Amino acid sequence: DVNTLTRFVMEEGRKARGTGELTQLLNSLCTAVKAISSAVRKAGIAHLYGIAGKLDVLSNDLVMNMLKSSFATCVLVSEEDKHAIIVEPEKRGKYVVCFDPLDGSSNIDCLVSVGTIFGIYRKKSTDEPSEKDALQPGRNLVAAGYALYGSATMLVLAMDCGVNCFMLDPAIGEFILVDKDVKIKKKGKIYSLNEGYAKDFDPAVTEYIQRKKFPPDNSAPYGARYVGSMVADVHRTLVYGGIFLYPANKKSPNGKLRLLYECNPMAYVMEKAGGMATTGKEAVLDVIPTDIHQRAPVILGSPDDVLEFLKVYEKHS
Amino acid sequence: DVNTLTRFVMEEGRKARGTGELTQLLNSLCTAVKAISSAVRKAGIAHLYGIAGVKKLDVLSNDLVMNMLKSSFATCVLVSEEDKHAIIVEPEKRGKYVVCFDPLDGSSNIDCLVSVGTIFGIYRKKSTDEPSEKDALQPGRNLVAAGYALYGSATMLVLAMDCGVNCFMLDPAIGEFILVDKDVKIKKKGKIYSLNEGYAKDFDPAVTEYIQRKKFPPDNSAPYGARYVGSMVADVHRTLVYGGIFLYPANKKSPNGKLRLLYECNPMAYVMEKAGGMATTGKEAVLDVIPTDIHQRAPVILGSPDDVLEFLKVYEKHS
Amino acid sequence: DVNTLTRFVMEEGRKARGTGELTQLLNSLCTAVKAISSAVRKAGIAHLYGIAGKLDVLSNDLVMNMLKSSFATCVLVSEEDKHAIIVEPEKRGKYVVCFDPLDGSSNIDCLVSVGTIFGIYRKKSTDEPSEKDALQPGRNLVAAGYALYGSATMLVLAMDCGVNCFMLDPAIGEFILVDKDVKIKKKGKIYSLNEGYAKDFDPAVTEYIQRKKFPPDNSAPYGARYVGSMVADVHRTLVYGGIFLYPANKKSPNGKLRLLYECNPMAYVMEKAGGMATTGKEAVLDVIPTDIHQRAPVILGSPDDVLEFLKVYEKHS
Amino acid sequence: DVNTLTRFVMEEGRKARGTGELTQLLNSLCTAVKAISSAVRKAGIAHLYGIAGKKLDVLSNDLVMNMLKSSFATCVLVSEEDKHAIIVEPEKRGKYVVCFDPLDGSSNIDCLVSVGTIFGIYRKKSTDEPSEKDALQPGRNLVAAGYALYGSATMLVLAMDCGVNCFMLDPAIGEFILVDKDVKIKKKGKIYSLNEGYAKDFDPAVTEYIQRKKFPPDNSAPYGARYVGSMVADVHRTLVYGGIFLYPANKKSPNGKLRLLYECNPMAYVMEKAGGMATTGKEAVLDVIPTDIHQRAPVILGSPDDVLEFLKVYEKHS
Ligand SMILES: CNC(=O)Nc1cc(OC)cc(NC(=O)NS(=O)(=O)c2cc(C)c(CCOC)s2)n1
Ligand SMILES: CNC(=O)Nc1cc(OC)cc(NC(=O)NS(=O)(=O)c2cc(C)c(CCOC)s2)n1
Ligand SMILES: CNC(=O)Nc1cc(OC)cc(NC(=O)NS(=O)(=O)c2cc(C)c(CCOC)s2)n1
Ligand SMILES: CNC(=O)Nc1cc(OC)cc(NC(=O)NS(=O)(=O)c2cc(C)c(CCOC)s2)n1
Repeated sequence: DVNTLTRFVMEEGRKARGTGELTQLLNSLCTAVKAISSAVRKAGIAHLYGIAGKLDVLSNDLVMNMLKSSFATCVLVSEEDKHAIIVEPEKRGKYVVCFDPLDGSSNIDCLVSVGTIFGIYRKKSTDEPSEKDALQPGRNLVAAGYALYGSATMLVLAMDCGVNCFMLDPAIGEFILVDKDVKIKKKGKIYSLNEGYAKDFDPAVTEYIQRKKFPPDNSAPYGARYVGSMVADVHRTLVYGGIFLYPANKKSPNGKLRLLYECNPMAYVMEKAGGMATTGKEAVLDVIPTDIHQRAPVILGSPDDVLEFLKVYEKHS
Repeated sequence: DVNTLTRFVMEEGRKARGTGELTQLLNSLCTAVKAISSAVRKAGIAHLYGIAGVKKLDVLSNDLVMNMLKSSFATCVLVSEEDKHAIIVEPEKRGKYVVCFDPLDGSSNIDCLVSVGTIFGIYRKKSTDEPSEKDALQPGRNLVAAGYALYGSATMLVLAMDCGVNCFMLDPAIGEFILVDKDVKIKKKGKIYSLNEGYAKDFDPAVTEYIQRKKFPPDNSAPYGARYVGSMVADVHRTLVYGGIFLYPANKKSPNGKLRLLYECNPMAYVMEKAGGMATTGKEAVLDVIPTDIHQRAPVILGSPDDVLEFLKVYEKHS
Repeated sequence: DVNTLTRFVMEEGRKARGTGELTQLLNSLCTAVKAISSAVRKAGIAHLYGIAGKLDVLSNDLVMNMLKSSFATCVLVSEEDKHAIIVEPEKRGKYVVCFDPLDGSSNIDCLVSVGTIFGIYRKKSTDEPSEKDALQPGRNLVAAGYALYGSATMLVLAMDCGVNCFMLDPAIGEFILVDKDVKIKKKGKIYSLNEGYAKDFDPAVTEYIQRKKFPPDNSAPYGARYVGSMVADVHRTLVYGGIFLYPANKKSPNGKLRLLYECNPMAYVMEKAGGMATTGKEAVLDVIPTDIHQRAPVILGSPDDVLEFLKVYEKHS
Repeated sequence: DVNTLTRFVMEEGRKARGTGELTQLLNSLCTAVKAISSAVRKAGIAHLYGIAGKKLDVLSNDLVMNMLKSSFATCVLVSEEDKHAIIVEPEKRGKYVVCFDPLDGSSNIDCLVSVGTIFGIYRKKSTDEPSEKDALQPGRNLVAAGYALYGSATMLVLAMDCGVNCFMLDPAIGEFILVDKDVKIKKKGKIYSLNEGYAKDFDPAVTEYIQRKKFPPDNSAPYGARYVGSMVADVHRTLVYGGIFLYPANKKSPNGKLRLLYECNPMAYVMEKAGGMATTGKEAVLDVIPTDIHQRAPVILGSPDDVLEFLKVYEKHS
């Protein structure tokens, strides 16, 4: 039978015997995501061009607003927002959400694939909600995923039950389940990183990419792909296998990607899909953050590829 | 004044004082591109998944372009990536134009939701002979129109003609391509290079040297960023929008590159050249290559004039 | 805050402390309505006309499948099916649904407004599901309403909490709650029936309609409207007050419209809006169905108007 | 083979060897109409209900006005929404005068009644400076007219010298697809359409005519009655199924209710091209010579046999 995100989430919820907040949260995110998709695909653009005589900002407003009205959240961290937003007590629910409302957007003018990234934490404590409630390691995630506004719009949702992929059908505004309990290839054949930073790379990354173009075991060299938009690169990685890297560079000594709402959700998705995600020194999900916008290196993808990077990392110490 | 594709085209058609054929042609193509975009974004996918109790997107895309063009009464010969031979339009539906197209470029990887696209180049039939495959064998120098539709975060049709390059955004609420970027030009020099670095061991020594100049500047300048969607239309469009260079060169294993001359390299070269950019195979202008096979491959380095220049300088250092 | 159908039903469910099966049912039918809306508006028609080289039935198929796959129904009665449809054991739920998938499609060739009507019963016996589970008075309805495919598409949902109207936003595929706990006017100024067949009218119908045209006192004669499509006629009556008649006469002593999936849902909606709905002889909701496709007369709308009708009806009885 | 309004229009223009001014206008109307549809079906209504934290007739008028101005094909625009004729600025002047109802039936849209956009297009006839007088042409002078019905689906019906063609809007691709070619109305229908709530006000001709529908003197089947109360809807049904549509004069509306310029003339034009009729009772709607842009006319229109029957009755009563 056809399954939808709405149906899927209510069924899982009923099995966990949960009260419904997470469902209401995920339903509201789904609303926000459909509306961001609408805007990204430029529906209504003629009206801007005068037929009857910002997108990152709107994206933030959509998610911020649908999350508040959900009655499920209490602390909301966005890449757009300097500090955590503390939800008003009347609208307060139990979950903390870290999101990137429109990832890839700084290059939206070339119509590059963009996406929304979210990671959901339950707030355990009896304290009044504070920004510090967002400072959890990714291991604590209850749900995470992303919507990709590529050629088509897909929501990938990860929870304990694994990874599940939902295609937006724009004809009916329905997220349709199209890839159940997804698992990433053990080993892939594409590597993904901005090689313009070659000059800046640590020797571990240098040697690893060197292996990719010039295989030690006489296998075929890996192909290379770097959209430059993380959701697009992480999705392809999930879909076709392989490895994605944003290692530290000169201008980014702790990486450029932000831990809470870029790294953690993609590391969670990956792990739930039987892939891996490391900073090199430890797993992304094990990093305990001290700043809500802290940056992290990230090497993620197919388990064999990632263990081969760390193999090399571990050689250089 | 809001401007759309149909309006722009019609006014150009009138400026030129044409009979209307190229306009019907582009009109048909515009409709095919709308239906492609619809299909690509997965409208109706719910039905494939059993909501009420099938052709692959590249096949559909080809069928939409083929049919619309035949029915525009503006074409006589059609070359499509999908068809080994050129399609000779039936006499009753015959017009003066030859269209070569790639109906859904980058679709081989569509499973990951990569940007994909439709590329076209339009020629006048120049023989008096009955129409044949040979009419499609013109250098891109002879192009009347060309461009692409990109189905990315949004859908955009980029159309290059004598008057220059113009970008139309698809508003899916109404199904109009609205004019959003007029008489586009490329930066003289960019800061991004774009090619599959994974096949580096197969690199031509000129290509190795240039990519080394980009990553490891010899003059204190800042290294270029790398970007490679692996989907031509996405990378070329980024090239057009942000500047820089796109490479699919010939190596040793592929003396003629990989990308197809007629319906891939030519239209993009034409778009680039119309926007004050450059496109070379290494040996000459893409648009100068006189083709001998409709499905023949070509190397292509394209983008900013300064960046391409530099590639050519390095290429000539290796001869 | 912005309210949607899914959110509204989930919060009603949680307030009722239900197990969520009605919510599942409703969300499933919602999905079917969005998809019927898409087909009614002719999305995809270009393909049928060969760009690249049934409606009532498609609507029926959409409703049935979404309902069966909800895990919420056991018996389904459609205008389109000769017999009740018994849901397969593995997907059986507690509810029985009566519906008219595409009401008034008889004339869809003129692009007249169309509609889907539904009424939802809880199954009352533990007996093996049969046609008998559907033979309940409309009084026993848990929920009922309609989807109007008009200038816009709206879902009107009646339950014990009252009547709430939701606007389908096609940009995102969300029913937006635009009218809350709606109530009908006390007295209307519109009468709605098929006057072409005046010669077959009951003496009482004749007199009543004469009174609307030629009022005894110094009042304005009512307007007339008759769409010929029940959902459209009943919605207008809802919004503008007044009276809609599809009455019994000598040749049709039980009327023409069907009790289970036309009259009962509409009478339930009317009653929850403070309206009225009689067969002339009794309230439509009080009629005990003996056959699933049985006919009933219906006079419904603003309470004064309906009571005025009964006065004339009683005059002639 | 698939034909679309844009394709159909161009081919008709090249066939008549026109310069393309009527095509630019008709393309501009087509766009505005898809824009009207999208608003009418309530795309984006969630933003007005505060998802991220104009009146439809007003916006509908603005989309026609701006699209027609920007066509460069028009000089005088008459709209239901505007008391005075709009005179197109000189730099954008073309040769056509367009009278339109940007959102007919809108005043009841609150109940999601079928609404529509109605239009008639005249060539500016006088050589005078563009003014309101340019809109005061008899319906017979129409060059093209029709409507866009926003019902269960959106349809544009376009009537010209080559006849009447109907195009379904496909919302997936924003394209008007030709679905009914060279449309003709049935010789005689079995439906009559009018607001009988004015029965007390009817002149005896209208009273008798309707009586004959209900209690047929040859004892044939009574006509059915339909009345949406939205002109486009009621007239589209009359074209599709045949029969008759009446909105006669009444005490509230002594010169009729429906507007001559942008309700009666466009629909009368469509009817005649489809081989039906349209009369005010005394004369053909298209023969009425207007004196005022918002002037009203009684109207009886539809299948020829049925209008011919109304007129024999009208003549029986003088
Ligand atoms: C007692 N409940 C009952 O009888 N019926 C009923 C109906 C219903 O919808 C109608 C929803 C729910 N509960 C619900 O949603 N709980 S939840 O905490 O939000 C949740 C969602 C997911 C998806 C989880 C999976 C957790 O994986 C990490 S946990 N219950
Ligand atoms: C005699 N024609 C006349 O009086 N009016 C009129 C109306 C009309 O639309 C109503 C269209 C046209 N002509 C037309 O379309 N010509 S065309 O060859 O197809 C063309 C398209 C483009 C875009 C060109 C520019 C090429 O730039 C290098 S040339 N003419
Ligand atoms: C115990 N439940 C719990 O802990 N969480 C939770 C979450 C939830 O959504 C997440 C939904 C629900 N329950 C629910 O839907 N029940 S229901 O029978 O389907 C229903 C729908 C309507 C609309 C009714 C009103 C009927 O009027 C009498 S009753 N429960
Ligand atoms: C000389 N023209 C030529 O060689 N090519 C060419 C191309 C073209 O578009 C590509 C349009 C046109 N002409 C055109 O549009 N004329 S028009 O006055 O606007 C018109 C529209 C309709 C529909 C009419 C029929 C009127 O019947 C009542 S007349 N011509």
